[PDB]
Amino acid sequence: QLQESGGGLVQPGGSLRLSCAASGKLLSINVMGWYRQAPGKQRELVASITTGGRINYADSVKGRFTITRDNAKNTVYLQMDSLKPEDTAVYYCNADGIIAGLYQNDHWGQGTQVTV
Amino acid sequence: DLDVIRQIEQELGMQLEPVDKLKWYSKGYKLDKDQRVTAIGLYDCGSDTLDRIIQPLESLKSLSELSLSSNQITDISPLASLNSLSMLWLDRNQITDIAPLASLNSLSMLWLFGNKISDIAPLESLKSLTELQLSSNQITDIAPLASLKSLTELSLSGNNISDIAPLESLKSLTELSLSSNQITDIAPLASLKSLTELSLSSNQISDIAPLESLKSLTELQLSRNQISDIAPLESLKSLTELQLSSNQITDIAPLASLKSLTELQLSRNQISDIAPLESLNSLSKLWLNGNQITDIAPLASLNSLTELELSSNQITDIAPLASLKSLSTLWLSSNQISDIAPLASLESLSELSLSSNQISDISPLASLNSLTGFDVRRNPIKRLPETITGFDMEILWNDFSSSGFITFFDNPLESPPPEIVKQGKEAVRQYFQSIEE
Repeated sequence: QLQESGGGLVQPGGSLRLSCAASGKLLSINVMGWYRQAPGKQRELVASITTGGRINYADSVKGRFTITRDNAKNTVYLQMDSLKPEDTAVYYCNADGIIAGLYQNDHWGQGTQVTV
Repeated sequence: DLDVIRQIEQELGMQLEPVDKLKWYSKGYKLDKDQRVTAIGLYDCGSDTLDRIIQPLESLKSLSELSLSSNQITDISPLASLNSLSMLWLDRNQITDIAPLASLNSLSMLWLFGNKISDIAPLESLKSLTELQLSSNQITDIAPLASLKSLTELSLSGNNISDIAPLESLKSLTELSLSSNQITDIAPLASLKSLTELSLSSNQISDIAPLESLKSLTELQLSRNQISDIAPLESLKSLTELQLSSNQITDIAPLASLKSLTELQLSRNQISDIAPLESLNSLSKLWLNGNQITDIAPLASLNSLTELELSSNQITDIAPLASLKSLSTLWLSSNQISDIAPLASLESLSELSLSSNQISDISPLASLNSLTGFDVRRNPIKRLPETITGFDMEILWNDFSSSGFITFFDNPLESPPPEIVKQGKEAVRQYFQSIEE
């Protein structure tokens, strides 16, 4: 499972650092990243990073959000700056990997509210 | 040869690096005594890698480890003349046919899960295999693995497998992943005795008859099934983790025979009393949400607990929860609790779910300065206590249960206006200081 730390209410133009740690059960992580849900909208990718070092951005938060990863301790950090009020959403963690020998390309977190 | 390595390097334009013992995400090479290439990793080299490197690959006859994981390849026909391999990584590609994987007489490790395979006949002549990853595929039958002996780790999970009988012929395994399939009978899994981890997740299993035969298991994942009797698990006490999530079970007395169990998810069942969980003093995580249970007093003797999920249950009195001190998460929402006094001693709490109950006074939860999550939605709260604004949290009126947040929804907030309490913590503080003045 993925545990997320962060979120809250930030004034516009502020900053945030959403952390996401994968439990020791999750074994072989290739792609790990961040998604969002706005009220009355659909899930959409924010950022994805791979074990090799390939970054995929949403083309709407390009040059705005930064994704960083530690592979030793399987952790992703979303550093978010200059948050326009269209980002008032609930952010979710996406990962691919193996728990108890089973592989799914979509392991989700609980979600955390970011308000502006 | 390093000349061959440089040829591959300029063909791919990727800096292959002299590295050590190969991994699935490796992008270099391994040398030997007289500088001979033996292990090569091509991680995410594009979809056209295999058809463009096979001539250099066959040029050197000392290669024994190949990593082409996550390359998104569709044809593996070139992987035929490299008969000197020992380990092969082919995860996360669009591979459908494995017919070329027939001439590789020597192979000890094969990783193929992220693929689109449907027929595993071609790997019938792979004699000395020791590791097979075949999860998340479109396979429906497993005959050819019967001839495959000497297998220690097997992952056939995420397919349309219904018959599993040929696994009986395989008796050397240690970890078996058999999940997200259509399985009803586990009778073959009886003669196995070296197995330590068993993942029999979502399936139509309702009679765990042969698992008594197993004795060295430490992890047993059995969730989203139709099981009702867990007496077979009473004999075995060696499992560090046994997960029994969504099911239809009413008795948990056979679990009381276990003592070294650490994490227990017991969710969405018809279990009535949790008294048998009165001797498992080593439990660190307990998930008991969504059940018809009444009394929490027998749980007053598990001081090693750290996570407790008791939500959506018929518990009213929380008092025999004050004994536990090393608790960090407490989800007991959708219950009928009234007062939250016998929690003021839970100094280590870090996340709470007290919503959808009949709670009027919040004042007692005041000394719990360590709370990083508190959720009291859908409760009949009338007055907001001082300490409610003394927590290191921001306030939200949303319907979402978010960590690091003080949350209310559907509450008859009379003295503090709902608009004031939805403005934020600073607004709540200014309103209360004005009331003080």
